[PDB]
Amino acid sequence: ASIPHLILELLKCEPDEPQVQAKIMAYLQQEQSNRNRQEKLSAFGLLCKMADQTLFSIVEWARSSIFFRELKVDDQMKLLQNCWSELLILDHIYRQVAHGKEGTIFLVTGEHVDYSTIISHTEVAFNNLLSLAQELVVRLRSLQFDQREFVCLKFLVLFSSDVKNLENLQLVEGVQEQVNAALLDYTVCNYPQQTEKFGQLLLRLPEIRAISKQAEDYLYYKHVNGDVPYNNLLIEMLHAKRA
Amino acid sequence: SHPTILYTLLS
Repeated sequence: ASIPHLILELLKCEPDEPQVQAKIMAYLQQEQSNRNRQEKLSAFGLLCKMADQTLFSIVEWARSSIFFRELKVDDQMKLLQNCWSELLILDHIYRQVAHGKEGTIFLVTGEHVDYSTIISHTEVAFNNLLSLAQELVVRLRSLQFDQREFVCLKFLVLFSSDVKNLENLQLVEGVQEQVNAALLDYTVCNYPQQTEKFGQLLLRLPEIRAISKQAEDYLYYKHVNGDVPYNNLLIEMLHAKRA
Repeated sequence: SHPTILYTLLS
């Protein structure tokens, strides 16, 4: 169907959206449901909670992915610690492009939560991030960003050659060339009228990066003052470097 | 460092 082998292989590693939104969703009910009122059920904090869950999901996806599954645990940890927030942001973005609308945010659980709302129960420093993310959503919606392209970017974000002290550097650099070539082949063959979808798609990664940077600083700032419950995974990841 | 939770998840 004019779809390069590599990409079809990358699509088989994708999780099944519904079963993921269900699991996570459940986990949250199983949460509140317990401490019915005494604790902290504020807005923002609920986000961190799902972000932490969206994270286990990313780890799961990577763990079962075609080339990543051949790396030793040390390298897998290095690659994941280097892009965990980018994968989150990318994920959130592709979800809005594929299942979002006007001014409504489609959460990982499957719940739409009017953009308007979210912006009224959160601080501006958070509001600004979300909005930075929503700008990309608009661009990517105009570029006809599809799932096949979405999986290619996940691998381009995960298999970064700019990570140092990797045991098997050649493999990471191999995957990287394997995917770029695939994404190029695909976008020109499937969207030939769009002169530079390829170039345009790649321009998004440094933007996704710069956003995950502000994201992490905000999170870190909110954590240094009990404004974040606890997410052994969110916080752990957050303390891989920290400066 | 020796990423604890991530390790439990990756091994």
